[PDB]
Amino acid sequence: PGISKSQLDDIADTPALYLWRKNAPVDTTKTKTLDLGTAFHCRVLELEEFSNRAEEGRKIELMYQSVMALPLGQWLVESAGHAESSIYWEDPETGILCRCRPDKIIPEFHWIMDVKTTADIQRFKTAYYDYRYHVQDAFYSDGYEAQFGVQPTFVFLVASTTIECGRYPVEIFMMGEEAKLAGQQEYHRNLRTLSDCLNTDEWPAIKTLSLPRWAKEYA
Amino acid sequence: PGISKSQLDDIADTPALYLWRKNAPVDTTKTKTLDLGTAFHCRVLELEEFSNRAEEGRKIELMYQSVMALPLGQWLVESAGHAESSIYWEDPETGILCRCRPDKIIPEFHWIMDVKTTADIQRFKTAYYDYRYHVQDAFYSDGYEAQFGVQPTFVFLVASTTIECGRYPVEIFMMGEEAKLAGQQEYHRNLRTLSDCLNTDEWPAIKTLSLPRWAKEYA
Amino acid sequence: PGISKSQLDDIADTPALYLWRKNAPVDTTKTKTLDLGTAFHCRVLELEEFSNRAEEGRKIELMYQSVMALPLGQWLVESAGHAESSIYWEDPETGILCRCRPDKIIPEFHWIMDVKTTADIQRFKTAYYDYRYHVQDAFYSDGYEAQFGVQPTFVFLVASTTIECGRYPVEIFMMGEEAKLAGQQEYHRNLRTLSDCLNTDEWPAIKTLSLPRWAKEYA
Amino acid sequence: PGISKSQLDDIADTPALYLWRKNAPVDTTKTKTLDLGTAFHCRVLELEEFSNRAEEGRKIELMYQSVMALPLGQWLVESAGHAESSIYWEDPETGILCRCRPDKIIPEFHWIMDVKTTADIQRFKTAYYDYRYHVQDAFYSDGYEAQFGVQPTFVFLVASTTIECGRYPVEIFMMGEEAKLAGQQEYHRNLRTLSDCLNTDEWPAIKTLSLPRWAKEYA
Repeated sequence: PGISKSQLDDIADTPALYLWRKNAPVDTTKTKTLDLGTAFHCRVLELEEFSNRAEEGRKIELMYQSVMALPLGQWLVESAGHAESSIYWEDPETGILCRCRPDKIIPEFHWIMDVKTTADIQRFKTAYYDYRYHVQDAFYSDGYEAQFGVQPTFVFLVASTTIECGRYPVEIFMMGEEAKLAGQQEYHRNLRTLSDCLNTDEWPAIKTLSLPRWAKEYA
Repeated sequence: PGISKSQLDDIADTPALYLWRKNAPVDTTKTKTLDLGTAFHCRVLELEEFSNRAEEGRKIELMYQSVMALPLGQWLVESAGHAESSIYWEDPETGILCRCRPDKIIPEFHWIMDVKTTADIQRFKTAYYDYRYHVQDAFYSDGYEAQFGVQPTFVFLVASTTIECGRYPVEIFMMGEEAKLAGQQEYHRNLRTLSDCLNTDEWPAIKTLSLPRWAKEYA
Repeated sequence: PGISKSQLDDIADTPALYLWRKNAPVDTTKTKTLDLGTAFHCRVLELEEFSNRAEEGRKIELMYQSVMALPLGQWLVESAGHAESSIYWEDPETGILCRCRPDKIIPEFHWIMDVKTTADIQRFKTAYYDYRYHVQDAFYSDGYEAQFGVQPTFVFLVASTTIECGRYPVEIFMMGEEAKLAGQQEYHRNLRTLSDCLNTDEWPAIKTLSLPRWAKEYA
Repeated sequence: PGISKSQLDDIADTPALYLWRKNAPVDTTKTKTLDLGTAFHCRVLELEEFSNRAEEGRKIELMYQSVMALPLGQWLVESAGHAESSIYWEDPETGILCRCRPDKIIPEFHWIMDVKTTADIQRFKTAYYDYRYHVQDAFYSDGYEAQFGVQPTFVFLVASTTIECGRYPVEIFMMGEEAKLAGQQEYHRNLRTLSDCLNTDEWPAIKTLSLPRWAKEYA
């Protein structure tokens, strides 16, 4: 297949951990049903397919009814567009094949939405960064434009699985220019580093450590 | 009805979340009795009505007996005044109708008290800010004066639902000039932003994000 | 009785909370046996009386055997001295009567020890400050000298009720000159404020609040 | 025996706690089986001896299979070398006898690996410092060179006992020049302080405290 964002996340850590992923055995024993977001993700998107695949099945129906509340979100879930459609493109600079498959893509006005669920909508507002959700904006937006004509509107639709004051809050987030850019420079920086490993068949694994700030080694 | 503080809190977040509130269905299933503060709130204020509406009913009686201890608080609960009385007024600048209903209002000396309960009286001293309790001072004080003659004394009566060293501590807090002001500028700023949405029927929902401080994107 | 350190801790917070203490009813229902330190405190000090007043009674014996390990501590528990002996004195400046009763006082070399127990010996090293244990040094040391001739050696004997790597660590701490002083200025500052309330029969209860650092009200 | 790193860690805290260790009775009652790392540590190293000494015995097999994934790690576990081999040497400066026994030592290319397990591979990246794992690099590397010819490559092999996204991540860490050095200066500084106690038979136990940063005693 191609290089997804989930991949550039591995090279980001350490080039080696990239091919590690594609080997380390998993413990096939999904015991928690915690992927309620995976469920929500399907409810919101594939509405029929949803009925397929506890006393929690009520939350999912309540949450979904919550995003239908705020207009901008209701518009997103509705409108006219495609869902899991994949997108492929060669990165101009590295010539590498990239792949990203936007949760929902509204053709008419070039809008890309991405469903995500959390426990703290407030925490999100700063957490996203460590999930590299800005690199996920830059990366889909770049692959999108570079295949459909122009940079789309990337909008994160976040929903909470932790009722607050009687309801389940929802929030539509968009990446700020300063960050959208940082993300674009990150994946390219990632792509280049991935390109070396290929041609020069070497994938460093050693993560070098450096004294922390509180290090008494300098007050 | 009018625009409460609880409303300007929504526009504060995002103009959209304001009309969201007035639509998102709640999960009518109050299972926790955790609103002991809601109870306390009634014990302290509506003394008779309280007997109406577990092995916890003892705490509520103990707490209430704790605020009767420190003089200033005992004075507050006693004295002569009205309780849930609503207050209405048009904001001079926006002409919008505002509403706020002070927990207890002592006419004689223009004192407004507001019962609140927490787990850390120490945490409160800095937490209040994220609950926008300063905007709740400015907003009641402004609506009060602007309807009774002069700015009252706003005093938060906080009580803990987490015994410490044998008792349940209570604390009367008042907003400091620097903060009381910040709160007054916030709600006005909120009101104005609310006034746009009305006349210009548009309510932005997209919350734009910005790189966090620790962002390696600049060391 | 007199004014203990535990009292100046109340006036420190708010003059009112001082006379609050002496009124707020307690919930006489000691259900936890958690005061294992209260126990330890007796084991280490009143060795016989200890046998008086679960599967935990083994820890207390193990801990006590741990402080007997490091020499300085074993010396402390042994040596020749008095225990709960109270000490009384008028504060030269305020003329107020002060009282403090050192856990163990070794006459021969003027050593005052104070048994204390915690969960993190590492946390202590910075936590003490919020317990005002430095004001407890200054206050006992001052009352001591001012009654026995000279400033003693104040040493905190801390023990953990949370085994680590197979044992229960113990640590003898002493207050650093910079802090010992800060503590001495605090209690005096406390004493003076206590002296006003007496002569001017007024005890403010209102704790004025001030915007926190992260207050967006200034970036 | 000699002075291990685990010892210089005690003198580091307080010279006394060093001889404390060698006296404080332990509570021989290993009830938790939590030393799964101790197990892992044996699985990875002593492969046969492992079969000797629950529904968790599957994780250990899964983890071990995870480090075999990333090449650099698989190389480490394989290759040709000795395991628990001890190493002894006199510290040139203090003349003291030092001892350190590297988990795995690959002779051919002078590589020293050290198996360690954690809950947060991300936390490690900054936590190590408080475990003094940099002093454990400097100390083994110094004893190694100073006995085999040259400074080896010290590599920490960390593994998580907390599945993430379906697998158990592994990470090979190496100490950065800045830190490797800080560690070397620490143990020497430790050794010297240990040398005093010996010749001058005195072992201070009192840990002097100093006001914390947030100390209102200076804003």
